[PDB]
Amino acid sequence: HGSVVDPASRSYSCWQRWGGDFQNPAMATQDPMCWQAWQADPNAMWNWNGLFREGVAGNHQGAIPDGQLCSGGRTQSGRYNALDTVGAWKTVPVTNNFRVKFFDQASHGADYIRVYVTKQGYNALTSPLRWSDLELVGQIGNTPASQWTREVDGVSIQIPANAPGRTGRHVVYTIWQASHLDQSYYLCSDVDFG
Ligand SMILES: [Cu+2]
Repeated sequence: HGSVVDPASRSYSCWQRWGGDFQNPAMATQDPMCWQAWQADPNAMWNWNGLFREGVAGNHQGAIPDGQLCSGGRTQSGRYNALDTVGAWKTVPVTNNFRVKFFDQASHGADYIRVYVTKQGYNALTSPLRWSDLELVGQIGNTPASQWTREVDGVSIQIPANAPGRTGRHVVYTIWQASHLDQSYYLCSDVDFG
């Protein structure tokens, strides 16, 4: 149980920034994407740590149709479906060589963590996220929990990523295959390469 916390994933970002004031009506204009998410199902944010499928057997693209990447293929009876909405999700700034910080509360380890970034030309404001929009730009292999960095209430690890040629708004897609079970997590993070 965990997520990409920097650059924060869509659910982690909406939880971190609005969890303390999640019924603030100002959200409808200040952050329309978090507003539609909180209105559709607040548990997508309260359960930010649980965006997983089970039994995928490594066939991530088979299990996750285009336009459903950010909800993990509408996993868990649609809890995270509002993360698939197209629009002006809040970004954080990154550089072309950047680091993805993954936080795991449960110390499951990883069989692998893969980091993809959208290709220049993809428009996150207008277009559903497709597998063909993504390029693999960072990856770690089998990494038992004993090798992750100690945190309060879990462990973390940084995955280097290099996305040459990107400028402006993009999406990072991180796939964590946990080691305790065939359980896989699917994290979209909105970023701006400057
Ligand atoms: Cu877990």
